[PDB]
Amino acid sequence: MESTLGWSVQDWLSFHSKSTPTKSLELLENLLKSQKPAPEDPAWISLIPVEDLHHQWNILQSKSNKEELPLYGVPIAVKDNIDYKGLPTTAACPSYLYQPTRDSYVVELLRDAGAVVIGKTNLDQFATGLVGTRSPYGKTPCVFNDKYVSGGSSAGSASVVGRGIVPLSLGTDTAGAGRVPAALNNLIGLKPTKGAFSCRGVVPACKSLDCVSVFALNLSDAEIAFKVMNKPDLLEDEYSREFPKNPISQYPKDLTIAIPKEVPWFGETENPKLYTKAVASLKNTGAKIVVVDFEPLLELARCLYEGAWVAERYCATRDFLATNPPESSLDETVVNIIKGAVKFDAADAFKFEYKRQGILQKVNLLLKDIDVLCVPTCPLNPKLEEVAQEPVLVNSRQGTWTNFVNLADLAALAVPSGFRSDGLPNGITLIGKKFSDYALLDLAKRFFSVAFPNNSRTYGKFVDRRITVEDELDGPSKDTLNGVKLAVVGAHLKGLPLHWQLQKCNATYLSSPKTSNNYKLYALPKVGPVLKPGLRRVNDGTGSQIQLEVYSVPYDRFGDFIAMVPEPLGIGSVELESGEWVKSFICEEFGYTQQGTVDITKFGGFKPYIEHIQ
Amino acid sequence: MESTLGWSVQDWLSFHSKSTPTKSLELLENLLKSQKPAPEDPAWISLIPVEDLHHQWNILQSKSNKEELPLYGVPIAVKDNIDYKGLPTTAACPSYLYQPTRDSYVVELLRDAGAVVIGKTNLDQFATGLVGTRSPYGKTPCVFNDKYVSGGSSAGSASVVGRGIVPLSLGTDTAGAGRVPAALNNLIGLKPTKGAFSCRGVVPACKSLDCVSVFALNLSDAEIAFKVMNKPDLLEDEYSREFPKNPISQYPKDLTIAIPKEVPWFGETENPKLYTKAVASLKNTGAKIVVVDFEPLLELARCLYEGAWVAERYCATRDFLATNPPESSLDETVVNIIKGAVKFDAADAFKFEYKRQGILQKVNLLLKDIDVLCVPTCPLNPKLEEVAQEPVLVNSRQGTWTNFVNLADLAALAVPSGFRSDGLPNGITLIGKKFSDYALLDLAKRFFSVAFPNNSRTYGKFVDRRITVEDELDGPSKDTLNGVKLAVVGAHLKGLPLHWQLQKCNATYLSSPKTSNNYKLYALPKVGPVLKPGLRRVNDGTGSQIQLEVYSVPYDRFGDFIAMVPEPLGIGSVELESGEWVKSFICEEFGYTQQGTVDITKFGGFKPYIEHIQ
Repeated sequence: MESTLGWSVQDWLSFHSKSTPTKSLELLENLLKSQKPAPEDPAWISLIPVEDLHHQWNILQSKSNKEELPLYGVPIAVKDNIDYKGLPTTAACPSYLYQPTRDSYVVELLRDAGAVVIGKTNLDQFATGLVGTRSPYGKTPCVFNDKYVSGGSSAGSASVVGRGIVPLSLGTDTAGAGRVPAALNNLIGLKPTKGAFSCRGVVPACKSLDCVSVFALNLSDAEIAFKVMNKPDLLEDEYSREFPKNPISQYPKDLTIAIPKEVPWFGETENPKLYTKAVASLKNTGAKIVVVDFEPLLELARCLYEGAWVAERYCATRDFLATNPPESSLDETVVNIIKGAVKFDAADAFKFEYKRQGILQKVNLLLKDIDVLCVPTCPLNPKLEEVAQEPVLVNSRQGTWTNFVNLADLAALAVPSGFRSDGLPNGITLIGKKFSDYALLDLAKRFFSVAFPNNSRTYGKFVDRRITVEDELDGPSKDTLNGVKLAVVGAHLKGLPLHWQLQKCNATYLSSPKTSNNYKLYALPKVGPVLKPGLRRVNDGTGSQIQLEVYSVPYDRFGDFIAMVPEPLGIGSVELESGEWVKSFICEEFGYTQQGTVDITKFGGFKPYIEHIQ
Repeated sequence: MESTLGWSVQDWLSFHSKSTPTKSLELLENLLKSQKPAPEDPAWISLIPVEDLHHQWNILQSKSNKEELPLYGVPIAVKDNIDYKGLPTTAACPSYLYQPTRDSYVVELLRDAGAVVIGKTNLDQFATGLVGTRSPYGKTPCVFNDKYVSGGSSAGSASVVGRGIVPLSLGTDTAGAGRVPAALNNLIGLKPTKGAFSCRGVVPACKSLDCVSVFALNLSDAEIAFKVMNKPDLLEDEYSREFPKNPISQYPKDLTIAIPKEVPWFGETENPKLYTKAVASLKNTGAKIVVVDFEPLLELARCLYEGAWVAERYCATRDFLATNPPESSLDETVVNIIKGAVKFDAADAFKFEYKRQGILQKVNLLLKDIDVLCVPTCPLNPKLEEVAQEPVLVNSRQGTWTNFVNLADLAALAVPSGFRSDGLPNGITLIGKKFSDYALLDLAKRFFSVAFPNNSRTYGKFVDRRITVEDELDGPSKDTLNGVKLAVVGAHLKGLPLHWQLQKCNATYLSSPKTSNNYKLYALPKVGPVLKPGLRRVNDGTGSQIQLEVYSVPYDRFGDFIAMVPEPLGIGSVELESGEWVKSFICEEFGYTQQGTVDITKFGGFKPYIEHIQ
């Protein structure tokens, strides 16, 4: 009838828009029928019954402003880690199987945004691994080549978006499980700033470090997902934390990107090529690339390995393990790992925590200079064979670049970097300070325009298709501003010499209105190398309207900005064509009174004027 | 010659400034000699031998700013918990004795600022207790009466400062040891924001909760000590953290002060009479007292008794106990409290941390609303023999207000509230948010001037002496500032109706310059109930000089300020008498052109014209 495989969020929406509440249930009805559970498709642990689909779809029908839910009837998958009321939760352990009577906060949000859950996706037992092989439900393969591992622990979620069954899936990520699988499947892996997404209704692994995460095929959809799940939840998740107002949206073009001085590849020879390339590619966005000694960070990861954090896993599972459940239910590697906790007492937990904080001091000194870390997502693309032969060594290696991110409270975005000779994908992860998530998205779009020029970027398994438009970003929503509505008229307008002064203060554009009928404009005598105007409210009726640009300037930032404003300009209030009043550039009478003040009200705004003695 | 007993820091300083080095030294020697170690004075574990005094004195004399040193030649004591290189550190356990190479940073900062260490003071063993009695070296009495307990664990430090022996002492505070001994000895106990004062070179107890603290006879001395010790030490104390720029120096006159709904006294009859009177004096300062459910805070405190924090003590101390050490050198209650930690898995420790985090989510919501908490410092004035009956009960009742402050990351100040009919002191601890230390000191001063009207405040044992000038405050020094220099000319002046807007944005007064003679001042048409002026710069030589006050407004808070500036005023710039420019209130043309404007230039400033107009 049609083919859904590889449809973006947008694709799915526009279909549903020009189609009907039965014909678009048809498409979902048999997308669901085309899927297999169990051992037959190792990617899916359970699928929704056909009747559950109907039920979700009914509720989607009560919703009254349908063509506004940013995710209306978009199918999605969820690590069998994260509760959904419709299906059981397992954590890739058949005997751990419980039924939640309530959605995950995060599922609940996406359902409210109009999404349809399709089934619980397969993971490394108890989210413990970066391979994707450590599950009794089966070994999920890389979407490109069945000799190859999918990555873990979010194995099924990466696989199912990778072959485009679904445009979005959820994973979790403590130490790489939402990053490593992006690389191996040519996907986008967003590891949100910690605490931004709630973990209510997700089974605890390392609670104090855990994050729900998202796989998509493009920046576009990753953003949509992130906007929908970045929601507080304080009283029901002990590690939730509200995002601040005025989140940055875009780094400066010459932002500082650190790359590591020592890069271990462990024998790999293809992956270093793609990395080297990626860096050069950043250089040509105009980023300042600086080579940094990552020792403190690798010190921080050695904590995770030597410390008692394993005991978090133990804390979460020890009652169940005392149940002494059937052995064919447990992955021995996972169980063994988790029981390492027994050797650590309360005092050791603290001793290691002291060490964690010590290293954080160093780590915080390093990051103060730097905006973004660029890191290979992972050294290897392991074969199923290699991890069977080395079930541990391979796992550690895949943890090289991912382990420190959560312990240092950073945000990260795993993004594709091209293809090795053998036709398999790898990538880089961009790591930013907390709350930088929209800016990471933005920086990735900027890296894509260089590294896959024109529109050559590929997605998931679809090596023969091209992103045109699906890597575009909304940026943060208006909901998130809390600034001063300030109007500009001169050097601060788009393109004019001082518009940077607005960007340095993460000013956000609002609109281009005109002043009311009350105003006059003047070129003041050129002192510096920039020519500047100067508004004037004068009411002997003789005033027309001047062309304005209005920007929200974040409250905590306005000082930074007004420090740059010299005599005889200032910030007062100008009345708009709207009758509304708004903070704005004004001028001491003195300024427009000097010799060589040209009246410029004639020309409508400052724009025309500064181009005709030009 | 005269008696040193009860001398302020300033007493010490003005003697040295009017005396010869030799004569000063004599006074220090005499002082030193009049002291007796333990057991004959239970307060002192060790005194410096005369040759260390000389050695200290000499290092002082080597300095070429010696007079400009805020603590020049002031004697101080330090808890036998805190390293001074000239004496042994004990933690009040004879067999723990060791002899440090270097000073603890905090003592090193005191020394650099001129302090002379006279000796190490007695504590509850390993700083475990709120009573002062858990010590092999002796049971230190309340400086007011022999049959009463000094309070712990900083027991010595409160004795010597209470007896006017030394104007400043160092203690530590995990769950009340900097606070309870102040209430009980009529002292000021400053417990700073976590991480403000370094913990390098102090023996850990609950390392993730430890603060070094300060006792003093008066606010002024506490502030001075604070300013010297509040310095970052990130690379050598993994819990050290720098104060940000622009710390608040004063709460608004009408700040919110929370008190508890339910206030347990455990059969105390005297103490509640003091607490109620303290509450009333604070109502009398203009404060808004709110009755708050303290349940969440009390949940956090019983997190510490029930939880695995006691394992931090074990952590600090297990190697030492393994070396099966002499029985007689140990306090059995103490070692039992500590050995109680072996019950706890790493995984239990995390479980308790999850809970702690959950309670904090509730605490931080409860507190956003509030500026300060007012709490009885401690319910009881325990007698020595009451403690010998109840070596555990009394301890924990004394903990009913102290146990949540550090777990929640708060600042605190234990301050005196008067005397119970039987002649004993108690008081009030004021609890503020992180980095609020300066404003807490100022609030205490405000409290005093109502609680102890026309200079009738007592200090230490000195029931017959009167605080004249020593509770006065410098506020934070100017190098803590980072703001926009802003001139005001009108209703924002000191004493005028809109001045509150500068305090509410945490503005700091700089000075009172005039403009250059290029200025006119106008009283704008009275519209609201608040009259307003406007500056006009004019070139034509017809200007004059107008009074201003110039403030520093944190860059941080300037948006909040400008947001309250309406049409026709603005913020631009003023040239000062000095030729310097400086942000200033300015005014639209349209402002001083309106029907009803008065030229007010002849008055040389807004204030003279308001008083004339009356």
